[PDB]
Amino acid sequence: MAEKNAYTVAQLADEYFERMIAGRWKHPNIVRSRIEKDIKPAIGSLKVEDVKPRHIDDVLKAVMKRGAPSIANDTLRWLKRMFNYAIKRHIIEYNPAAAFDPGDAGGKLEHHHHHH
Repeated sequence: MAEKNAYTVAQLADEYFERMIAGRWKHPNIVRSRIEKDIKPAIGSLKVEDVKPRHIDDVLKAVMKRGAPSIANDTLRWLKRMFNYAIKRHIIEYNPAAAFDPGDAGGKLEHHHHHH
């Protein structure tokens, strides 16, 4: 899909779910519902190159408004992993979430090499 990496975050959601949720998710109902609800805020029909840090500042405010502060941190938590995969794919050069405090909490380890 797309020419090579010029797809939207809405399409990236399919990729992200199939890649990052195939690694370590443990809670499918949580991660899946996140995707359609808040992970695609409004700029879903927009690309990853367009989501500058200030957009994250806006969506963090939006998610607290349209939802709760709890999920705001939840979404941001997944976004980090998303940007990480985006950068290793070289869709973007930076971590738009780095304009804020992304904390840590969530990584896990290896065993040899994830086969898929």
